[PDB]
Amino acid sequence: MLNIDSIIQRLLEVRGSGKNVQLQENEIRGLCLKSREIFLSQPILLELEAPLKICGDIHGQYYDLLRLFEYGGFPPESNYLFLGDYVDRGKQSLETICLLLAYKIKYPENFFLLRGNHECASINRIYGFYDECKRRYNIKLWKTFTDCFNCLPIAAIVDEKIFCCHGGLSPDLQSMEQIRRIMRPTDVPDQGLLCDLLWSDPDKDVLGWGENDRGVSFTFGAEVVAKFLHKHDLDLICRAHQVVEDGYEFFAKRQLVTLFSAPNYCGEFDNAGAMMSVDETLMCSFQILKPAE
Amino acid sequence: KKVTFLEEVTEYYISGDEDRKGPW
Ligand SMILES: [Mn+2]
Repeated sequence: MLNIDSIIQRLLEVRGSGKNVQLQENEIRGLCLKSREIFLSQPILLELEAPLKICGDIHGQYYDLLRLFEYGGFPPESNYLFLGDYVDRGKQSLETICLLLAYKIKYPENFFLLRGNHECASINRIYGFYDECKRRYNIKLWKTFTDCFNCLPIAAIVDEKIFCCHGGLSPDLQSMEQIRRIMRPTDVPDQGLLCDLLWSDPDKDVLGWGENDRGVSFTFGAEVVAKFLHKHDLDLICRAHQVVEDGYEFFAKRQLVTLFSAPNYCGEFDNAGAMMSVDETLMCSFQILKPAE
Repeated sequence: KKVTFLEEVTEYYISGDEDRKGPW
Protein backbone atom coordinates (compact mmCIF):
# COMPACT_ATOMS: atom_id res chain seq x y z
CA MET A 1 0.00 0.00 0.00
CA LEU A 2 2.97 2.29 0.74
CA ASN A 3 3.11 4.64 -2.22
CA ILE A 4 6.54 6.31 -1.93
CA ASP A 5 6.12 8.43 -5.05
CA SER A 6 2.74 9.66 -3.78
CA ILE A 7 4.10 10.38 -0.31
CA ILE A 8 6.92 12.42 -1.80
CA GLN A 9 4.59 14.29 -4.11
CA ARG A 10 2.36 15.32 -1.18
CA LEU A 11 5.32 16.38 0.88
CA LEU A 12 6.76 18.49 -1.96
CA GLU A 13 3.43 20.08 -2.93
CA VAL A 14 3.73 22.73 -0.28
CA ARG A 15 6.80 24.44 -1.77
CA GLY A 16 6.37 28.14 -2.51
CA SER A 17 3.98 28.69 0.41
CA GLY A 18 4.74 26.86 7.27
CA LYS A 19 1.78 24.78 6.02
CA ASN A 20 1.40 21.15 7.12
CA VAL A 21 1.32 17.91 5.21
CA GLN A 22 -0.91 15.33 6.91
CA LEU A 23 0.07 11.79 5.89
CA GLN A 24 -1.81 8.74 7.10
CA GLU A 25 -0.47 7.17 10.26
CA ASN A 26 0.04 3.83 8.49
CA GLU A 27 2.03 5.69 5.82
CA ILE A 28 4.44 7.23 8.35
CA ARG A 29 4.74 3.94 10.19
CA GLY A 30 5.58 2.34 6.82
CA LEU A 31 8.34 4.87 6.16
CA CYS A 32 9.89 3.96 9.52
CA LEU A 33 9.67 0.22 9.09
CA LYS A 34 11.02 0.18 5.52
CA SER A 35 13.78 2.67 6.23
CA ARG A 36 14.81 0.68 9.36
CA GLU A 37 15.37 -2.41 7.16
CA ILE A 38 17.56 -0.41 4.79
CA PHE A 39 19.59 1.20 7.60
CA LEU A 40 20.31 -2.25 8.99
CA SER A 41 21.21 -3.71 5.59
CA GLN A 42 23.89 -1.03 5.18
CA PRO A 43 27.05 -0.65 7.25
CA ILE A 44 26.98 1.38 10.49
CA LEU A 45 30.11 3.11 9.20
CA LEU A 46 29.20 4.22 5.67
CA GLU A 47 31.80 4.25 2.92
CA LEU A 48 30.76 6.85 0.36
CA GLU A 49 32.09 8.34 -2.87
CA ALA A 50 32.05 11.90 -4.15
CA PRO A 51 30.40 13.83 -5.62
CA LEU A 52 27.84 14.50 -2.88
CA LYS A 53 26.29 17.28 -0.86
CA ILE A 54 26.46 17.38 2.93
CA CYS A 55 24.04 19.09 5.34
CA GLY A 56 24.15 19.61 9.10
CA ASP A 57 21.27 20.14 11.58
CA ILE A 58 17.73 20.64 10.21
CA HIS A 59 15.75 20.48 13.51
CA GLY A 60 12.25 20.31 11.96
CA GLN A 61 12.60 23.45 9.85
CA TYR A 62 10.80 21.72 7.00
CA TYR A 63 10.53 24.68 4.65
CA ASP A 64 14.22 25.27 5.08
CA LEU A 65 14.96 21.63 4.13
CA LEU A 66 12.90 22.19 0.94
CA ARG A 67 14.97 25.26 0.17
CA LEU A 68 18.18 23.17 0.55
CA PHE A 69 16.95 20.64 -2.06
CA GLU A 70 15.69 23.53 -4.27
CA TYR A 71 19.28 24.92 -4.48
CA GLY A 72 21.17 21.60 -4.27
CA GLY A 73 18.97 19.64 -6.64
CA PHE A 74 16.29 17.15 -5.56
CA PRO A 75 17.36 13.52 -5.17
CA PRO A 76 18.73 11.73 -7.16
CA GLU A 77 20.07 14.81 -9.14
CA SER A 78 22.66 14.97 -6.34
CA ASN A 79 23.78 12.47 -3.75
CA TYR A 80 23.21 13.62 -0.13
CA LEU A 81 24.63 12.90 3.26
CA PHE A 82 22.87 14.43 6.26
CA LEU A 83 24.74 14.65 9.58
CA GLY A 84 21.80 14.17 11.96
CA ASP A 85 19.40 16.20 14.12
CA TYR A 86 16.32 16.06 11.87
CA VAL A 87 13.83 16.63 14.65
CA ASP A 88 13.16 18.82 17.73
CA ARG A 89 13.03 22.61 18.22
CA GLY A 90 11.38 23.44 14.92
CA LYS A 91 7.75 23.46 13.94
CA GLN A 92 7.58 20.51 11.53
CA SER A 93 9.78 17.63 12.60
CA LEU A 94 7.25 15.17 11.11
CA GLU A 95 7.30 16.50 7.56
CA THR A 96 11.06 16.78 7.81
CA ILE A 97 11.88 13.24 8.83
CA CYS A 98 9.15 11.82 6.60
CA LEU A 99 10.65 13.41 3.48
CA LEU A 100 14.15 12.26 4.42
CA LEU A 101 13.03 8.68 5.09
CA ALA A 102 11.00 8.61 1.85
CA TYR A 103 14.09 9.65 -0.10
CA LYS A 104 16.18 7.06 1.78
CA ILE A 105 13.67 4.39 0.69
CA LYS A 106 13.52 5.58 -2.89
CA TYR A 107 17.26 6.11 -3.47
CA PRO A 108 19.07 4.00 -0.83
CA GLU A 109 22.51 4.14 -2.48
CA ASN A 110 22.26 7.85 -3.32
CA PHE A 111 20.82 9.25 -0.12
CA PHE A 112 22.27 8.90 3.37
CA LEU A 113 21.29 9.88 6.90
CA LEU A 114 23.46 9.79 10.01
CA ARG A 115 22.30 9.71 13.60
CA GLY A 116 22.36 12.99 15.57
CA ASN A 117 22.07 13.34 19.34
CA HIS A 118 18.43 14.35 18.91
CA GLU A 119 17.61 11.01 17.20
CA CYS A 120 17.50 9.64 20.74
CA ALA A 121 14.30 9.07 22.79
CA SER A 122 15.70 10.60 26.00
CA ILE A 123 16.34 13.87 24.11
CA ASN A 124 13.52 14.14 21.60
CA ARG A 125 10.94 13.15 24.22
CA ILE A 126 11.71 16.53 25.75
CA TYR A 127 12.69 18.90 22.97
CA GLY A 128 9.51 18.71 20.86
CA PHE A 129 9.34 15.61 18.66
CA TYR A 130 7.28 13.57 21.12
CA ASP A 131 4.93 16.52 21.68
CA GLU A 132 4.50 16.87 17.92
CA CYS A 133 3.79 13.15 17.45
CA LYS A 134 1.28 13.13 20.32
CA ARG A 135 -0.51 16.23 19.11
CA ARG A 136 -0.75 15.23 15.46
CA TYR A 137 -0.87 11.42 15.72
CA ASN A 138 -0.21 9.44 18.92
CA ILE A 139 2.40 7.91 21.27
CA LYS A 140 2.64 4.66 19.33
CA LEU A 141 3.95 6.66 16.37
CA TRP A 142 6.70 8.26 18.47
CA LYS A 143 7.76 4.82 19.73
CA THR A 144 7.92 3.65 16.09
CA PHE A 145 10.27 6.52 15.18
CA THR A 146 12.48 5.61 18.15
CA ASP A 147 12.78 2.03 16.87
CA CYS A 148 13.85 3.39 13.50
CA PHE A 149 16.34 6.03 14.85
CA ASN A 150 18.00 3.26 16.91
CA CYS A 151 19.18 1.72 13.65
CA LEU A 152 20.65 4.86 11.99
CA PRO A 153 24.35 4.72 10.95
CA ILE A 154 26.74 6.69 13.10
CA ALA A 155 29.54 7.85 10.80
CA ALA A 156 30.62 8.01 7.18
CA ILE A 157 33.93 8.23 5.32
CA VAL A 158 33.90 9.94 1.92
CA ASP A 159 36.53 8.60 -0.53
CA GLU A 160 38.67 7.52 2.41
CA LYS A 161 39.53 11.18 3.18
CA ILE A 162 36.56 12.89 4.88
CA PHE A 163 35.36 11.48 8.20
CA CYS A 164 31.79 12.60 9.01
CA CYS A 165 29.73 12.33 12.18
CA HIS A 166 27.27 14.49 14.09
CA GLY A 167 29.24 15.54 17.17
CA GLY A 168 32.93 14.76 17.03
CA LEU A 169 35.88 12.66 18.12
CA SER A 170 36.19 10.34 21.08
CA PRO A 171 39.19 9.67 23.32
CA ASP A 172 38.18 6.01 22.94
CA LEU A 173 38.38 5.96 19.12
CA GLN A 174 41.53 4.09 18.05
CA SER A 175 40.22 2.03 15.14
CA MET A 176 37.32 2.45 12.73
CA GLU A 177 36.63 -1.21 13.46
CA GLN A 178 35.37 0.00 16.85
CA ILE A 179 32.56 1.89 15.15
CA ARG A 180 31.89 -1.04 12.84
CA ARG A 181 31.45 -3.35 15.83
CA ILE A 182 28.67 -1.28 17.36
CA MET A 183 25.52 -3.42 17.08
CA ARG A 184 22.10 -2.05 16.22
CA PRO A 185 19.45 -1.35 17.37
CA THR A 186 21.08 0.61 20.13
CA ASP A 187 20.17 3.57 22.27
CA VAL A 188 22.76 6.35 22.73
CA PRO A 189 24.49 5.69 26.08
CA ASP A 190 25.38 8.41 28.61
CA GLN A 191 29.12 8.06 27.95
CA GLY A 192 31.60 6.25 25.73
CA LEU A 193 32.38 6.01 22.04
CA LEU A 194 28.85 6.27 20.62
CA CYS A 195 27.97 9.13 23.00
CA ASP A 196 31.07 11.10 21.96
CA LEU A 197 30.48 10.69 18.21
CA LEU A 198 27.05 12.32 18.66
CA TRP A 199 27.87 14.85 21.41
CA SER A 200 31.51 16.07 21.53
CA ASP A 201 32.70 19.55 20.41
CA PRO A 202 35.96 21.09 19.24
CA ASP A 203 37.32 23.87 21.42
CA LYS A 204 40.25 26.12 20.52
CA ASP A 205 41.15 26.73 24.18
CA VAL A 206 41.55 23.04 25.09
CA LEU A 207 44.80 21.06 24.89
CA GLY A 208 43.88 17.41 24.56
CA TRP A 209 40.49 16.51 26.03
CA GLY A 210 38.24 18.57 28.29
CA GLU A 211 34.90 18.35 30.04
CA ASN A 212 32.14 19.59 27.79
CA ASP A 213 30.07 22.57 29.00
CA ARG A 214 26.87 20.77 27.84
CA GLY A 215 27.30 18.26 30.64
CA VAL A 216 27.71 15.42 28.19
CA SER A 217 30.86 14.04 26.58
CA PHE A 218 34.00 16.07 25.87
CA THR A 219 35.71 18.92 24.13
CA PHE A 220 38.84 18.30 22.05
CA GLY A 221 41.58 20.60 20.80
CA ALA A 222 43.18 21.20 17.43
CA GLU A 223 46.09 18.82 17.95
CA VAL A 224 43.71 15.91 18.72
CA VAL A 225 42.25 16.62 15.27
CA ALA A 226 45.69 16.68 13.62
CA LYS A 227 46.84 13.38 15.21
CA PHE A 228 43.57 11.67 14.24
CA LEU A 229 43.80 12.65 10.56
CA HIS A 230 47.46 11.55 10.40
CA LYS A 231 46.87 8.23 12.14
CA HIS A 232 43.97 7.28 9.82
CA ASP A 233 45.29 9.05 6.74
CA LEU A 234 42.28 11.38 6.44
CA ASP A 235 42.16 14.97 5.21
CA LEU A 236 39.11 16.38 6.96
CA ILE A 237 36.55 16.02 9.71
CA CYS A 238 33.06 17.11 8.77
CA ARG A 239 30.54 17.48 11.62
CA ALA A 240 27.47 19.43 12.75
CA HIS A 241 25.96 19.94 16.23
CA GLN A 242 26.80 23.63 16.81
CA VAL A 243 24.96 26.67 15.46
CA VAL A 244 27.38 28.85 13.51
CA GLU A 245 26.78 32.36 12.20
CA ASP A 246 27.50 31.69 8.53
CA GLY A 247 26.23 28.12 8.54
CA TYR A 248 29.73 26.70 8.23
CA GLU A 249 32.86 27.29 10.31
CA PHE A 250 36.40 25.95 10.07
CA PHE A 251 38.52 24.70 12.99
CA ALA A 252 42.22 23.80 13.31
CA LYS A 253 43.30 25.37 10.00
CA ARG A 254 40.48 23.85 8.03
CA GLN A 255 41.20 20.32 9.23
CA LEU A 256 37.63 20.31 10.63
CA VAL A 257 34.46 22.04 9.45
CA THR A 258 31.16 22.46 11.30
CA LEU A 259 28.00 22.52 9.16
CA PHE A 260 24.64 23.81 10.36
CA SER A 261 21.64 23.90 8.02
CA ALA A 262 18.77 25.43 10.01
CA PRO A 263 18.62 29.16 9.22
CA ASN A 264 17.47 31.49 12.00
CA TYR A 265 17.54 28.53 14.38
CA CYS A 266 14.44 28.33 16.66
CA GLY A 267 13.78 31.94 15.73
CA GLU A 268 16.27 32.59 18.55
CA PHE A 269 19.33 33.15 16.31
CA ASP A 270 20.17 35.14 13.17
CA ASN A 271 22.29 32.43 11.60
CA ALA A 272 22.50 31.28 8.02
CA GLY A 273 22.19 27.60 7.14
CA ALA A 274 24.80 26.09 4.85
CA MET A 275 25.36 23.00 2.69
CA MET A 276 28.76 21.63 1.56
CA SER A 277 29.28 20.35 -1.99
CA VAL A 278 32.06 17.82 -2.46
CA ASP A 279 32.93 17.46 -6.13
CA GLU A 280 34.56 14.39 -7.68
CA THR A 281 38.14 15.47 -6.79
CA LEU A 282 37.14 16.42 -3.23
CA MET A 283 36.94 20.16 -3.87
CA CYS A 284 34.54 21.44 -1.21
CA SER A 285 32.34 24.54 -1.60
CA PHE A 286 29.51 26.19 0.36
CA GLN A 287 25.96 27.36 -0.40
CA ILE A 288 24.35 29.64 2.18
CA LEU A 289 20.68 30.20 3.00
CA LYS A 290 20.01 33.52 4.64
CA PRO A 291 16.68 34.72 6.15
CA ALA A 292 15.60 38.18 4.90
CA GLU A 293 15.35 40.90 7.56
CA LYS B 1 42.29 12.53 -3.82
CA LYS B 2 42.97 15.74 -1.88
CA VAL B 3 40.42 17.91 -0.08
CA THR B 4 40.44 21.58 -1.24
CA PHE B 5 38.11 24.57 -0.76
CA LEU B 6 36.46 27.13 -3.05
CA GLU B 7 36.83 30.77 -1.96
CA GLU B 8 33.51 32.03 -3.38
CA VAL B 9 30.43 31.23 -1.33
CA THR B 10 26.89 31.43 -2.74
CA GLU B 11 24.21 33.25 -0.71
CA TYR B 12 20.46 33.34 -1.10
CA TYR B 13 17.89 35.47 0.70
CA ILE B 14 14.99 33.34 2.00
CA SER B 15 11.82 33.89 4.06
CA GLY B 16 12.31 35.71 7.39
CA ASP B 17 8.60 36.43 7.80
CA GLU B 18 8.09 32.83 8.94
CA ASP B 19 7.38 30.81 12.10
CA ARG B 20 10.35 28.60 13.03
CA LYS B 21 9.81 28.06 16.79
CA GLY B 22 7.99 24.99 18.17
CA PRO B 23 6.37 24.12 21.55
CA TRP B 24 8.27 22.03 24.13
MN1 LIG C 1 23.23 18.07 17.91
